[PDB]
Amino acid sequence: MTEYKLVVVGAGGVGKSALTIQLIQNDPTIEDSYRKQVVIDGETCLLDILDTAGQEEYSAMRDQYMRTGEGFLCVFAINNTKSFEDIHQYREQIKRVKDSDDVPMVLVGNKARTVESRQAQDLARSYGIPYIETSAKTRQGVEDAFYTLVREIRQH
Amino acid sequence: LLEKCIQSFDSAGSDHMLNMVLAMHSWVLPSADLAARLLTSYQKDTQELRRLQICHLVRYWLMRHPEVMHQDPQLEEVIGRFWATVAREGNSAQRRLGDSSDLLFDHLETGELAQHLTYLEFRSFQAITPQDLRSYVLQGSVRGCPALEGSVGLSNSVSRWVQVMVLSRPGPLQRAQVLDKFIHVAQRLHQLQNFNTLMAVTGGLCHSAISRLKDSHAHLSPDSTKALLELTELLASHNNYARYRRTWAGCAGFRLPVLGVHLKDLVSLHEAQPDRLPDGRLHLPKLNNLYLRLQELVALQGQHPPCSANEDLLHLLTLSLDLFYTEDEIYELSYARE
Repeated sequence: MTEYKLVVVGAGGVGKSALTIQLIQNDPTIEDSYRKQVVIDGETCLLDILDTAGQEEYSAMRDQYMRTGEGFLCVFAINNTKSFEDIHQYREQIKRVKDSDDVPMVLVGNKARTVESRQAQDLARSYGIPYIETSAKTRQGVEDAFYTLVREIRQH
Repeated sequence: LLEKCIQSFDSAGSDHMLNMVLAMHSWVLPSADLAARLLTSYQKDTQELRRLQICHLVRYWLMRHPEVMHQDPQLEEVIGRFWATVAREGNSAQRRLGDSSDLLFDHLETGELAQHLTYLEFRSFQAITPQDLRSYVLQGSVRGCPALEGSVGLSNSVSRWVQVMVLSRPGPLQRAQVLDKFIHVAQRLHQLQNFNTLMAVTGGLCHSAISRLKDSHAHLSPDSTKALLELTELLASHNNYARYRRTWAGCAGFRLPVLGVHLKDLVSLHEAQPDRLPDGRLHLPKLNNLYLRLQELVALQGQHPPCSANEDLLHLLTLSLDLFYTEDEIYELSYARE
């Protein structure tokens, strides 16, 4: 089949681990629990997903998962303006490690709220990447986001 | 279940559950409410005996986690009310109150550099508090918790120091000699089973600002390139670091500087299963897995290194690490050299 290397980037406390879990299972220590065999657009594929929970702080690990990673979910929480402000430096670091202006990624809002969807879409259009919003708890608009990134990789 | 879980017994001094409850309750149920539960359950057929059991549990848990009162005026208030209440009864002969309220830089060699770095990494690691890990899992940022901040800054400064140490040399051959030396250092760190500093040094080697220097990797020895490939394969992201985990399982004795991936795992186990069930009661197995995964780290904090080192030389190396370079200047220099 085809194996896709997905990385979930974003600040802590946005629920990126909770969403990543909601995608797969219904034990993360083992290698199985961050791998999901699913069929997309006719053909089967393997999603090798990597959460960045504790790995953000270490610059070396940051570069390893950026160099190995094929697609990125730049996640933020709609009720946290600063979480939305960090995505810029996320994108710039990814650009330096990949040395390209066309990097496969998808901007994701998650979880009242202090960020309006218009702002996030303006940024996503500002650097030509799709934009989706999710609810990791109930609605789980998750498959749409991950599969959007998968299609972004396939069409690179 | 709160009344059902608190029912941990002490025969005037005597469990696993008890340890779990006292260490892990703060994750889900706030501690001030637990102390209020103890005070309220205090007042209860010939059961001054169990009132003494309660006093012994309070004394035990305050002595085991002496940190439950720095950040929590509410808990301090409720336990003060508790001891004042016991002192205000006067019976039970509980002296628990009166006993309670009281230019060249590295002429070193590979093994010595590895051992001094390991000694630093272990000393900074050992200062990490489990409540720092609690704050990391809950808050989402290390911030406001200095010990692990110093650990992560230590690793970041190791990587920065490796990069700037390679780039400080004119020519691809000089840099290639530096690369040979650091690959040997990484080999010795693998032999010593220090995987955290091994990650820092390897990523400093595998950093994008360094990996782009093709002439240097051309002069790099083929055996050195092979070892570097095997190490990057070891610390790689594939299968949530399955190769790293296979080794970590296959290590023994003093294998124990660990990686921040444990942090990751904690966060995973935090969001995988819910804190509390819809019944209103909370399910313990989550907290048990968390508690044993943390006690692993504490047990690692316990042991002693096999190798010794020169404290003043440690000071010199620490002073060598604290430079001030950003990814910006590092990339500018790497670009200036190719």
